[PDB]
Amino acid sequence: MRCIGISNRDFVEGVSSWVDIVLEHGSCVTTMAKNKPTLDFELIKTEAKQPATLRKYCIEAKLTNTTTDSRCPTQGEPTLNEEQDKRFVCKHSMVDRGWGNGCGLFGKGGIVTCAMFTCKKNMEGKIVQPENLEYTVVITPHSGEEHAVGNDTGKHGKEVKITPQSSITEAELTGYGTVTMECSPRTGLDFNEMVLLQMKDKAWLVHRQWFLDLPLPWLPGAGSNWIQKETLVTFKNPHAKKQDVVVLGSQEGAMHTALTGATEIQMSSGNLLFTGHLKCRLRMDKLQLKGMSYSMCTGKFKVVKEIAETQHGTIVIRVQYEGDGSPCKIPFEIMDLEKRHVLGRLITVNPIVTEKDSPVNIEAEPPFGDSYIIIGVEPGQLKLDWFKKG
Amino acid sequence: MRCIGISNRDFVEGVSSWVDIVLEHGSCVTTMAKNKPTLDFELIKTEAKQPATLRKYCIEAKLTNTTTDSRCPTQGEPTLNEEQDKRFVCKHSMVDRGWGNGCGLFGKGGIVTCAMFTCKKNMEGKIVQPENLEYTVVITPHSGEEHAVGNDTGKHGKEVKITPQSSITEAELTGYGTVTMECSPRTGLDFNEMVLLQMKDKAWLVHRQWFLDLPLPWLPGAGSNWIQKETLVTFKNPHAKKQDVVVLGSQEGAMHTALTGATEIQMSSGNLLFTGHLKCRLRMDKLQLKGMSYSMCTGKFKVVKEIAETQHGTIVIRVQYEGDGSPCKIPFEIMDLEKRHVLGRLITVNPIVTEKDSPVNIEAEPPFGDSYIIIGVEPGQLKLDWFKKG
Ligand SMILES: CC(=O)N[C@@H]1[C@@H](O)[C@H](O)[C@@H](CO)O[C@@H]1O
Ligand SMILES: CC(=O)N[C@@H]1[C@@H](O)[C@H](O)[C@@H](CO)O[C@@H]1O
Ligand SMILES: CC(=O)N[C@@H]1[C@@H](O)[C@H](O)[C@@H](CO)O[C@@H]1O
Ligand SMILES: CC(=O)N[C@@H]1[C@@H](O)[C@H](O)[C@@H](CO)O[C@@H]1O
Repeated sequence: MRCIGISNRDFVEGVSSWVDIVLEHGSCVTTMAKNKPTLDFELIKTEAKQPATLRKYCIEAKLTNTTTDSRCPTQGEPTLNEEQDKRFVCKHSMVDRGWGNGCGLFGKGGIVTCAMFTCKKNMEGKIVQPENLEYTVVITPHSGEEHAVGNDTGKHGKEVKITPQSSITEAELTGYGTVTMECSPRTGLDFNEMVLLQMKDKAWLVHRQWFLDLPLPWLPGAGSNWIQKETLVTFKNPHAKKQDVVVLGSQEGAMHTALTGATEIQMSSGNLLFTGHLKCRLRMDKLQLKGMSYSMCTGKFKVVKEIAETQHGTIVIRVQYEGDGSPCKIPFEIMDLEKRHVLGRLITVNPIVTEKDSPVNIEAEPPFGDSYIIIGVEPGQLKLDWFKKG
Repeated sequence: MRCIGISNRDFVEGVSSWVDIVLEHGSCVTTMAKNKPTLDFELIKTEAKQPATLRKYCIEAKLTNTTTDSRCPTQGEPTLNEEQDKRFVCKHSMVDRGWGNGCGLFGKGGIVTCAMFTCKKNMEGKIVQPENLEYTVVITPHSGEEHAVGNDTGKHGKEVKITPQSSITEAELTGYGTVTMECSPRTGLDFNEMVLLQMKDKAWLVHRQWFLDLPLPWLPGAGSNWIQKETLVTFKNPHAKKQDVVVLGSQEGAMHTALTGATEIQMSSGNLLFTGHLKCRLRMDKLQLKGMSYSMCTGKFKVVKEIAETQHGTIVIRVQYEGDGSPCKIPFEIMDLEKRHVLGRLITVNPIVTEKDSPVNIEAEPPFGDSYIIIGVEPGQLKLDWFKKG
C-alpha cells in the first residue's frame, strides 16, 4: 500500500495471468487482477556494477618544483632533463643576458622553464549499458496492515533485484504465493552516444563528442601522465627578464555551468536516478488471495481513522473490528443513494481482520458524486456518506 | 650603469638643463647631457596607496545548516524564519503528502527549503587613479664602478618615489650633486572606465560594465549579506518527494578563462606592473661631473674584462690601472684606421681611476665598422681593434 499518497501513481488492471507495467524513479504502480491480490510496485534503485571509464579529466591542478636552464647569448639552446619527465610542463623563451647576470656577451640568451603538474581534483566519464545495470524493485501487497499505507520504509514489501543480466526474477510474496517479473530497460536518449559524467556526488548524462572535446587535461579510460596539461598551464615573460608559469584554477564551477541542468542523475543517496523507464511483464498465476475461507465478520466496526481522498479519486479508511470472529473477511460495499445498487470497486481487495485490536486500512474507488460506504453487517453496520470530486 | 645589458633601453641626450624621458616597467633609459654625468633611469615599482573597492565578488561558496517547513495539503503555505535571515537562500516547492508522512489528507503540501550561504573565496574590483599612485624610480649614475654594469640590486643607485600627489621629487646623487624630476602618469586605456580586478596574487585591468555584469554573488564596495546568491545556488525537487539545494563550485577557473590574457598586471613580487608610461622632465643644472680637476692617468692599463658589445652598438670594457697617479682621469679615445681622427663618443663620460686595484668599466659608442680603442697614453698605451656590426 506504498503507492497510496503519491501523485505519479499508475493504476493497472490484470486479466484472467499477465500484466504489463512501466516503472521509473518517482512513479509507482498499483496492479489489480481479480481473484488476485492488489500489489504496489516501485523502482527504488538502479545500480551500475563497475562500468567503464572512457576518460578521466583533471579539473584542478598544482604547479610545483619549478626549474629552469638559461643559456648565455652565445651558449646556444636551453635544456632540462625535466623536458622528458612527462609530469612536467615546459616552454622556451628568450631573456636579456650580459655581464650583470653572468655572461661575457650581451644579447638574448635562451631559457626553458618547466614545472611539475599535479592533479588535485578530477571527474570521470563512464560508459553505461542498461542491459548490465541492476534494478531494485519493491513490491508491497495491499494487505491492509495498520501501518501499510504509503509506508516508505520497505518492511511491508519485498525487494527484488532485476538483473538485466542474469535474468527473469521470481518473488516470494509471503502468505500470498509467488509472482514473476521480466523487464526491459527502456529510455529515449540513445545511450551509446551518451556518457555518465561524475563529479563527486553529482553526475549527468552527456554526449560523447562533447565529453571528448572537453578542453582539459586527461588520462585514458585505460596517473600515466596527463594529456594536454597546457590547457591549464600558462607561461609569461613580459620584460625578457625571467619566465613564470602558473596554473588556471578549478574549472569545477566552470564545468557545472556547461552542464546547465543537462540530464542530471547525481544522487539519490550516493545512488543513481535512472533516466527513463523499465517496461515489465508480471505473471500472477502462482499467486492467490489471502483468507478466502475466512468467515464473514459479524461483529461491528469503528472508524479509527477517517475516509480521506487520494489524488486519484480513491478513498482510504481505517477501521477497527470489535466483533468476536477474527480471523474474518470485512463486509465492504459501496452503494448509491436509493440504498440498492453497488457502485464502487475495492482497490484493497478481500479486506480481512487479522487481530481484534489491529486496525485495517482499505482503499476503495467510489463512484463520482454521492455514494455510500457500508462497513460490516447490521447490527451497528457503518453507513458513511461520501461525495466524489468533480 | 644598470641599463647596460637590457634590450628595451633608451638613449636620451640632454641639452645645454632639461631633458625629457619616458619610463615603463621593463624599459630603461640612459641620459646624457655634456659636462654632466651619464645616468640610468628605471621604473622599479608602482604602488597603490589603499585605493577603493567598487565591488566584491564571491567566487566560491558553502551551503550549510539546511532547514525546511512543509505544510499538509490543507495547512496552507510554508514559513521559515530563515526566510528573513539574509544569509539564507530559499525556494518554495510542493511535495506529495498523505497518511504515510503525517497528514490526514492526501495531496500536494507546500514546502520551503532554506540554507545558509557562506563565501569561501573572493575577488575584489578596485578603482585606480594614476595621479594618486606612487612610483619608485632608480637612478644609477655611470660611475664606472667595478660592479656597476647592469647590477640589478639597487645599491649602485638612489631610489626615488614620485608622488603624483605630493609632487616634484628632488635627488641627492652623492658626489655628483642633485637632480630633479617632474613626471606625468601616462597611458592609453582610459582608466576611469577600467577596474583593477584582484584574485589573490593575480590581477587584471577590466572594464566597468563587464565587471559589474559579472553573474556572481557580491558585496557593495562600501559581510553585509551577499547579493544575488542564487547565481551560485540551485534547488531541485524531481519527484515531488523533497527538495534539495546545492552550490555550484569554484568559479575561479571560470573567471580566469573570461580574463583570457586581458590586461594582466598581477604581480611583480606582490606588487603592481604599471600598464603604460610615465613621462618625466629632468633638470640637471644642479649636477656636476665627478673629478674634473683630476690628473690625466699617466701609468698603463690592463684589460681586466673584455670589450663586449651591447645590443645597441655600444661596447663595454673593464680595465685596471697600474700606474702611480690615482685619483686620475682615464685617457680614452676612439680613432679611425689612419690613426688620426676621433670617431667615437663615450657613454660613460669622464672615466676616472679611484683606486689602484679597483677596475673601471667604460661604455663607449664606436663608429660603424673598423675603429680603435686607445686606452691610456704611451708608454704601453692600449690599442684595441674593434669592428662594428652591420
Ligand atoms: C626534488 C626536490 O626539488 N625536492 C623539493 C622538496 O625538498 C620540497 O619539499 C618541495 C617543496 O618546495 O619541492 C621539491 O619537492
Ligand atoms: C509511515 C508510518 O506509518 N510509520 C511506520 C512506523 O511506525 C513503523 O516503525 C514502521 C514498521 O512497520 O513502518 C512505518 O515506518
Ligand atoms: C544552530 C545549528 O543548527 N547548529 C549546528 C551546529 O551544531 C553544527 O555543528 C553545524 C554543522 O552541521 O550545523 C549548525 O551550525
Ligand atoms: C651583478 C654583480 O656584478 N654582482 C654584484 C655583487 O657582487 C655585489 O655583492 C653587489 C653589491 O655592489 O652588487 C652586485 O650584486
